[PDB]
Amino acid sequence: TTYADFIASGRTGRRNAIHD
Amino acid sequence: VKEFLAKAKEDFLKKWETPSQNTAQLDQFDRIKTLGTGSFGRVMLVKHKESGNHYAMKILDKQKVVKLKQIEHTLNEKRILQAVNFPFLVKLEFSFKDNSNLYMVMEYVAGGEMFSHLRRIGRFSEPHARFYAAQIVLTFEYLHSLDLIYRDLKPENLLIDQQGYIQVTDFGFAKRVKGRTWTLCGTPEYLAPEIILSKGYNKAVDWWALGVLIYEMAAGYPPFFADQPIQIYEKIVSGKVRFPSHFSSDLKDLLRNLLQVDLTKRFGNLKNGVNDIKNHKWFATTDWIAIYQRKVEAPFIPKFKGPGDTSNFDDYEEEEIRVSINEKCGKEFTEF
Ligand SMILES: Nc1ncnc2c1ncn2[C@@H]1O[C@H](COP(=O)(O)OP(=O)(O)O)[C@@H](O)[C@H]1O
Ligand SMILES: [Mg+2]
Ligand SMILES: [Mg+2]
Repeated sequence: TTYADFIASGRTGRRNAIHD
Repeated sequence: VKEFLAKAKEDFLKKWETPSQNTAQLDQFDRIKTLGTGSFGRVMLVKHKESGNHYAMKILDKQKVVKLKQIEHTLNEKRILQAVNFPFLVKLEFSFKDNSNLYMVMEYVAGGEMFSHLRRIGRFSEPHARFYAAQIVLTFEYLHSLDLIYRDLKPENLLIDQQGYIQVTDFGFAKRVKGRTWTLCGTPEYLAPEIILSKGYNKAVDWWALGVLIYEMAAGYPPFFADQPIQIYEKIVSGKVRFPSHFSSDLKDLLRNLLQVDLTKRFGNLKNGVNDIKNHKWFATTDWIAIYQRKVEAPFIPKFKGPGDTSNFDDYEEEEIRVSINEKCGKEFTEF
């Protein structure tokens, strides 16, 4: 399922900004 | 509304032109614990000696700020924060600097980030999501009326207060701008296509970001995700969105109008501005005045045990605050 795919990805924690 | 916003813009302008500086000093606070870390600095829970009140103190290492070329951004953050005043906006109490750091002392929001609750619980019911969404809508209506763009909406930057209401924090990428801007900044999952395509953008990006937030809250995961930011940009640019089975028809309709790649059709950026969103079916049961006044029944109220309780925040590696004997970057941060 999409949820299972999300939980297995490397981006489930606090996400940091991207900058110039 | 136009009656109220008009008065707000006046107080904002006075403070925007003549900002306050050096309203406190380090030795008036007792550092307690870290509440959160960020790409830029750390935020600690502190206790003000004379009053006994708790505050969240954001610490910025000047040298680190310079390395990452965030000088102008840091100056915007401080100048904007000390000028705004809205119910759902974190409040700056004091601000100061010493040889090595820049400090911003805000009101402490003990309810924790929306992020933690969202990930613990899985997802919020539509009525639950709508409650938060409404607050962001009014908040963006205020900010945009002052020519400001937020640019960093996400659950990590939203705090839940003692009454169960939202408090937006982190004005790191906030900017006052009439016309368009070009900085590539924000969080990958929340970036609007205009940004990634480097074409110059406006307020419209905040509305797209609202779409991502609502989607994340209701689904429990963002509309576009992958393991590497580059793979994420590809998804955002294609504009292909898929909704969970449990998503109501009204919610899907709103979302399609906020997650609109064509900024000439995106809700929030049309003739009726913010009204296309307020009048939309999904918000029909929403009493706008009630929420602004905080008279609504909050769906979820975090449990806090007295002042100073940090149980709603994760634990972080404590790091000693260092103050050099020599002044660092004095000219660059003069106005701060
Ligand atoms: N006023 C506040 N009250 C309580 N916690 C806060 C407050 N401001 C920030 N925090 C915590 O600090 C974290 C980082 O603050 P933020 O300004 O977003 O830092 P950065 O810009 O480096 O990301 C937040 O995500 C949150 O957990
Ligand atoms: Mg942040
Ligand atoms: Mg930031």
